[PDB]
Amino acid sequence: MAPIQEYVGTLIYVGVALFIGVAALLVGALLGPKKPGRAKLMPYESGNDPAGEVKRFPVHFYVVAMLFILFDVEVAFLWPYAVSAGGLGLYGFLGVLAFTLLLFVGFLYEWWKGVMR
Amino acid sequence: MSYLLTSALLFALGVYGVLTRRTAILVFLSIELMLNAANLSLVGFARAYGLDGQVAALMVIAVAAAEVAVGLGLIVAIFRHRESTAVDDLSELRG
Amino acid sequence: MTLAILAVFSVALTLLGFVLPPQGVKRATLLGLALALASLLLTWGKPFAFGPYAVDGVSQVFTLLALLGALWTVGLVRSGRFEFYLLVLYAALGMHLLASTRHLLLMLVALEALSLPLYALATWRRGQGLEAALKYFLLGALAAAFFLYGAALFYGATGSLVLGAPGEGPLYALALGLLLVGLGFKAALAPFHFWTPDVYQGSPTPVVLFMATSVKAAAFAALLRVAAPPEALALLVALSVVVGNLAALAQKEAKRLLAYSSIAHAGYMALALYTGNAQALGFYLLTYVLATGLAFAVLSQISPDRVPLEALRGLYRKDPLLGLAFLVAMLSLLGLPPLAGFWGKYLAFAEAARAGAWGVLVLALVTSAVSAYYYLGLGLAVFARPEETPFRPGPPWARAAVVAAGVLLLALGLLPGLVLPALAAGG
Amino acid sequence: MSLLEGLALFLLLLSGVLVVTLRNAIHAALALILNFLVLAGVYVALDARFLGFIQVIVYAGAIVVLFLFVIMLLFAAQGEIGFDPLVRSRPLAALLALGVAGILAAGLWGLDLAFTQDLKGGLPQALGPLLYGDWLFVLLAVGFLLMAATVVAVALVEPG
Amino acid sequence: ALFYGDRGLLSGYFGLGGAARSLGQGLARLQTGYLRVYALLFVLGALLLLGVMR
Repeated sequence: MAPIQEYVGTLIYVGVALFIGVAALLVGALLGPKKPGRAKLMPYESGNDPAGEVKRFPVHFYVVAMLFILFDVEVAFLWPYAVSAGGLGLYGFLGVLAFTLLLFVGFLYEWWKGVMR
Repeated sequence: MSYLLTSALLFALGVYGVLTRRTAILVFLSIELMLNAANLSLVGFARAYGLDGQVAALMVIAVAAAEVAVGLGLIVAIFRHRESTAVDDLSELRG
Repeated sequence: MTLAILAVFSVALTLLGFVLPPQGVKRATLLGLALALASLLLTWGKPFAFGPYAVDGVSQVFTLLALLGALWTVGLVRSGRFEFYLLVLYAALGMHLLASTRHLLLMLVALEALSLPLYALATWRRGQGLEAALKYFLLGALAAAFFLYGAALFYGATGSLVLGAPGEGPLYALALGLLLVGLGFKAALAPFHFWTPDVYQGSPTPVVLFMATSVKAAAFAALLRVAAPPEALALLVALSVVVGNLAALAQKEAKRLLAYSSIAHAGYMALALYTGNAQALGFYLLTYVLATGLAFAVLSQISPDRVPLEALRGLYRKDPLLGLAFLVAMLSLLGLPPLAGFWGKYLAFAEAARAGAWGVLVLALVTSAVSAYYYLGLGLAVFARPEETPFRPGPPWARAAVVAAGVLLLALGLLPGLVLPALAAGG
Repeated sequence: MSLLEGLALFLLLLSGVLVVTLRNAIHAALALILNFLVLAGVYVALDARFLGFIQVIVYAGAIVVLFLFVIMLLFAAQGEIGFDPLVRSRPLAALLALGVAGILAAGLWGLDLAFTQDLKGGLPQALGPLLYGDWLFVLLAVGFLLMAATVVAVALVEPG
Repeated sequence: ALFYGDRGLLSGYFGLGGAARSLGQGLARLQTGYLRVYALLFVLGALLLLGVMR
């Protein structure tokens, strides 16, 4: 085990940080002049409309996102190995290499094919 | 015992999800909740029968993650030239 | 060792495919499979565990079949993009692993390894072929989810993730069922059949070949290791055999006809599962794979895109050999001695009666007589007038293949007493 | 335990309700992030710490980002697009949903076990020997699965 | 009279053949093509199994 106390201590901390956050925002929010909407409906640039209509966006963003998940799964697995690594011995290392090369093959496919397409 | 009961409830909710939703992306979203209902169960019993259910869970997560990737990839690739993202209106296979 | 060739090849080819033009990857992958098949043969009947991976008698029979089916499908394809060979390879590996394990977490991972490349292989981009993909995937992810949930409740009830642990009262009873859902769906035992008519229709023919033999084999492989209750089975078989044969009268398009049929066939195999014998079920699947394999090859040679009932007519005029091949195939699936198809059935039925389970067995037999309706609906249609429909002849390669297949069918029909000795449990 | 415990499990269920109810996709997904956080807490609470942190890192940080990027790329201006002849299907959906909780409930009720067996907080210290031990094949299987996932995923989207 | 009778019987057997078609198409419209329908039938089915199982 290890102290559950210190995980609690995180929760406390989160409660403090969130509080000071919200506190600042609520001061700011409540004070200020106002003139009701009738033209603050509009956003940046050229009056209304910031730039035309864009309807669709490239696959670029999908690809980048997708990479990150699969390789994040990699990292997840490589943490246990990082910790105990004199106990797992030489056989350990071979386990690691096998796994690594497999995800690296993944990599080489997406690299030789591209991250702008 | 409480937690393990809760997991079954969370499974129930997920089923309600899959049947109700009328958007493709939100079907898939619901599936992901079900997969976590599972992973919780798996840990819950892991306290009883010790240690292997942890490693179990980790592998499970990974499978889920993999299945996310391909599935969302597909959902995108199907509807990247129309935008009525309802999960019906695939009626064209039936005979 | 069979695993050894596949895994290695899979990785190696991944990068290789950049250097070679698309044909070289077809030549390569075709070869790979053939080597993997070799490696099986020379170690026949000798078992190797390594813990997780686990070579058994069973594995050997069912992956023999699976690789066969996969060779055929890679054969015919000509289309670009190195992946449409590559993926079939992957999927095969996935099935190899699937059969060769008992340990549930591996079993899940294996299920994804085979199911993932299948979803993508469902697209030559024909509009239907995206719909198909989609249905299969969404329903698939649900059955997946059940299989994962099942495993998690199993771990509760035994204290193991190996299959073959003891068992008990309600949770273990429940748990044992929920594993049947996932595995069940992949081989399509009604009611889980639903995707099998749409997906077979929508998907392009050669791909469907791979699916209709091999995936069914592999899925069944894993199903056998489950201890499936005699009660669960009685439900499954009945619904499969009923819905299969009855519903099939209604259809008039080749792919869908064979689809509904393959719900019925899943039902018939599932009889063997009562006692469970991979001598009986082994035999069955051999006759089923060959016959379906033959039959679906012919359907590719017509068009790679859905054909109505009429198109099959006149096949004998255009080519005599093919006309006969496809004929023999159709009777073999009906079950009609002295083609092997009867023997495949007979062995299964015998295991049902041995374990004793009568009502079910009767339904099965009755509705198999029903089956003759739509099967003659194809099988004779061959001799009638040709109409205006495609029929590109296809390679000399394949012509030899198809006729080989049809000879392997009728050969075991007269001579079943060759193979049965060594498809045994210890071999 | 039932004093504090009750609240946290309540939150879990509540969060669950929201992600299958709410009629705007983003609000849904965002709720689901709150779900998996809570769940991460519940992992930590059950003598399984490492799994907790991986829950956040993978499931709530990786997976859901992928979800969100998809829901932005193509819009999702209603999370219930279609008023459709299947609008009848809402009460039948609710019916079957109840059924699946009942049957699962049965299997799980009256269960007797032990809760004694100490994982040791499931810190990565004690996970090392199993993971690269008896499960080492399974790991490599996982790894192959990922590689296949990559190859497939690319080939689906971009015609390669 | 008996002759016509024999005709009649035979058409009555065809009748049963027709019954099987009727029945047959009963299940076939159930393959509607709506995705959400298949999901519903699935869960029903999977419950049916799980009910049975004990």
